[PDB]
Amino acid sequence: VYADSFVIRGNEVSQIAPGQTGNIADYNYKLPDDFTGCVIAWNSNKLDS
Amino acid sequence: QSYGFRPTYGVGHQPYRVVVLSFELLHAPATVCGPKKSTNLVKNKCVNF
Amino acid sequence: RFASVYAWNRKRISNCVADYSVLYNFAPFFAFKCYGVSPTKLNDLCFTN
Repeated sequence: VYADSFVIRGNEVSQIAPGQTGNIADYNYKLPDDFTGCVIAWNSNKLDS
Repeated sequence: QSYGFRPTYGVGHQPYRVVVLSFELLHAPATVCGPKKSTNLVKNKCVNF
Repeated sequence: RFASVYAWNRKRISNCVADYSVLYNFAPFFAFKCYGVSPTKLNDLCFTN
């Protein structure tokens, strides 16, 4: 089991998914089409501001 | 480029914190297992394993 | 001065070269659900109107 940790813009949160391109998913981070696991995203504006 | 995050911006522009968990559910020796208690072995009998 | 729901203003789009990747900074975009034409594969298509 692996965990990967990072912070992004909220508008691009939906872009972390198989078969999705754009800006973050083409030059920064990519997921496989047959990925199995979970994702967990939550607001962090309280601290990183 | 930058990720200038300020409380002035609304939803979508606020930073979002994400963490992804990737699993390895495939036929291989086990390394991580849940909290269950094992029992004894019985043989030569119609049982469920 | 966006109009009300009962009197919705129709705007026609004519001959142009539309780049559907720069509008992302114009609004918070609480939701961006899209129908049969996927938003990802929206740059590589030609439409009648």
